[PDB]
Parts: sequence; structure tokens; C-alpha cells
Amino acid sequence: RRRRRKRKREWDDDDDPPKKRRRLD
Amino acid sequence: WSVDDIVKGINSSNVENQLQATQAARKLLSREKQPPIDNIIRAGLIPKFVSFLGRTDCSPIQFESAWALTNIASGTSEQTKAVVDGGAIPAFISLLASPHAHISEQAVWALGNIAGDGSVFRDLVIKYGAVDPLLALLAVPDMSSLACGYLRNLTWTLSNLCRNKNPAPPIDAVEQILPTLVRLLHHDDPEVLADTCWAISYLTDGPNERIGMVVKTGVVPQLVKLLGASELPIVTPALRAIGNIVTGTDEQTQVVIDAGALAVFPSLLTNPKTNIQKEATWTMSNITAGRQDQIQQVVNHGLVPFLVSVLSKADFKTQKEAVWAVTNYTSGGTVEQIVYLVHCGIIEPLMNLLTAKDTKIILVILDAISNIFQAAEKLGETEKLSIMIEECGGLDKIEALQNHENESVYKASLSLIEKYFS
Repeated sequence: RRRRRKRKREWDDDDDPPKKRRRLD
Repeated sequence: WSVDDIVKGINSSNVENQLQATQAARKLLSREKQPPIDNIIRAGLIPKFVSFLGRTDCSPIQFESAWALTNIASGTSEQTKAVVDGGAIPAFISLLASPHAHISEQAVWALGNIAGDGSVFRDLVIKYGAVDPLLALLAVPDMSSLACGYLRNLTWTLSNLCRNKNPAPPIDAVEQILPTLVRLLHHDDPEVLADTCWAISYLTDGPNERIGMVVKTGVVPQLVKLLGASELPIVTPALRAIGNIVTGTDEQTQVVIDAGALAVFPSLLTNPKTNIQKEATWTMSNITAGRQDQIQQVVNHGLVPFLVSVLSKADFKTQKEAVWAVTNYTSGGTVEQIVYLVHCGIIEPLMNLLTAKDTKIILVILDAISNIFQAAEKLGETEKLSIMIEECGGLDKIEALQNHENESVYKASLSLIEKYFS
């Protein structure tokens, strides 16, 4: 048995911050 | 007002009429209804706003045009590109040093919207020298003197400056921004902490060199502290940054394990939120893919039973990460550690997943059982394992995979049946 490689992530957008915002009133 | 009226006013000679027209445009853009950004762009008004941004004499027109340009750049990539092409980035960077805080922070907002479009506009904002002024604003001796709203806006713009990939955030900006992120991680405001954790997450999602940059600052302990916070908006990015870090070298994973991260994983793995569970199980998988001492740390924290339980009774997306954890554990663990995994009841819940429709996961499960059989061989209890597998319904499910679900799975399942069950 040999050690397995580390799995780099798969990007998700479940609760990511906003890429753009608008100022309103 | 109408677009034609504002066009006539913005081009007028009176500074007051110009300010009134710019105000009308800003009000149209900040009116909650679907803004007419496309029409305002087609009106050729962006260059006029950019020119107004430089009117140090008239603070109102500066603020109004910056607000309008912010709202224009908050839309589609074409609209942000219209703002960028109008030379707005240098103007906003110049406004960053304005003696009025409202205009300076509106410029910060606009630059954040621009840098959020993608990596090209981000690299442009960094190219025109926005990093140092932006970071100077936060450097105020008392970050409390900087209103929490302004500090949040600055943190969000910096997060967008650390965001996106291909290309990744330039080294010149990261080497500047990381210390400020370390400082901000020690604040008590939740909205700032969440954005800072998100920025660190962006930075740790890539090559191991960036993970090492983030690790060498000594923030992993503070990230572990935030890992056990009651606020899910803060726990999501922190768990996520830790999961990204553990995808690097063994020294970095040991930095995470030394910070006491494992102590929190009993709560994360038993968390109601399915995404928290899945990401924590993925982190466990990348930790069980490390050195034997790291797997022993996982065992000592009593997380193997938790993994058995997420494999047995959870959703498929988390059960797959549990399968990966098991496979890496069996691939890099000692014979004693594998005996422990088996005695914890992994055989039945692992084989009860062979009935799925994922050739990849079926092959991984079969690799795991092959590793366990190798451990048994070393122990002299191969037939005991065969009997246990048979009685848990394992042989039936391994035989069911001889239906050529995939030639790979067929040959893998055939290899096991002939080796140990024939």
C-alpha cells in the first residue's frame, strides 16, 4: 500500500460574498 | 429627469446645472427599480462622470459621479468594462486620498466592484497602484476610529482583490495585503471577520506556495479559534480555508493539526448544515491522506467513529468524502490503524455504498477493501475478513458489480472475487 495524493478542492458558491454591490436609497 | 435632459445638463457650462444632472443620474441609478445602466452608458455620460471625479473644487459632484459610476460598475461585465475603459480606475485611486471620507469610501466601493468582475480588472486595479492607498486607509492606529461600515467596505474590496484565479492574485499585492488580513482577523466585528476569512480562503486555494505564504504568518491558530464560532457566516470561510490549507505539504497539515483544528471536527461533522458536514469530511479526507502520525492524531481525537457515522447515515455528497477519507486512511495507515477502522464498523457501511451509480466511487471503495485485505494478509486473518464481508452482505454487492457497469469496475470486482472469495 502506498499513500494517496491530496485532492485539491472543487470550488463552490454556496455562501460566497458578493462579487459586486450597488449603493441604494 | 430623462436621459436626454441629464445629457444636456451634464454637458452644460454651469457647474450647478452639471451637478444637478449628475444628481439625477445617480438617483436613477440608485432607484431600486432595474436601473437604466445600459441607456446611461449609451448616452456617453461615463467620460463626463470620470472628468467630474477630478473636480476637487466641487465635492458634491465628485461624490455623485463616484456613486453613479459605482452603481454602473455593479452590473454586467460589459458595464463594468465601460466604466474601466473610461479611465475610472486611476480617478478612483486618486480619490482614495480625498479629505472627505464619504468620497474616499465611495471610491473604495467602486474599485471593489471593478476588481470583482474578474481577474483582469483586478490586475488592472493593482497595476494602477491602488493597493497601497487602500491599505493605508485601514492602517489608522485605531481601526475603531474607522467606522465599522467603512472598515467592512475596505475589507470587502480587499477580499475581491484577493479573489478569482487564472491568473491568481499578483504576488506584489498579496505580500502587501496579508499582514492587514492578519490584523483584521483579530477584530470583534462579525461582518469583517467573515470577509477576512473569505480572503484567506481565496489565497489558500491554489499552489502550495500560497498556502505556505498564508501559513508562515502564524494565523492558523486564529483560524482554528474562528472554526468553533457560533456564527455560520464566519465558520463557513474558516472551515473552508483550513480545508484548503490541508491540501498542501505535510508540514502545513501539521501546522493545522498543531493548532488544535481536529478538536472542532466532532462538531463540524455532526453539524446540521449539510455543506459544513461535506466540507469538514473533505478536510478529514485530506488529513487522513497524510503521514501515519497525522492519521494517528485523527484516531486519537476519536474522529474515526464520526467518519463511520457520516459514511453510514448522511447524504451521498458527504458519503463520497467519507469514502475518500476511508480509502486514504487505508492507503497510508498502519496495520493496527486499519484493524481499528474495521473494528469500528466500516466494512458494512462502506460496502452498502457499492450499490451506487458512480464508477469512480465504486473503484475507490474496491481499492479500500483491497487495502484492508492486504492488512489482513499481514495479520493472518484473511479468511476471517472474507467471512465477515460475506455475512454483512458484502460478497453479494461485489458480485453484483460483475454486470459490466464499466470494464474497470468489472475487472476490479473480478480481481477481488477470485483472490479472496473463490
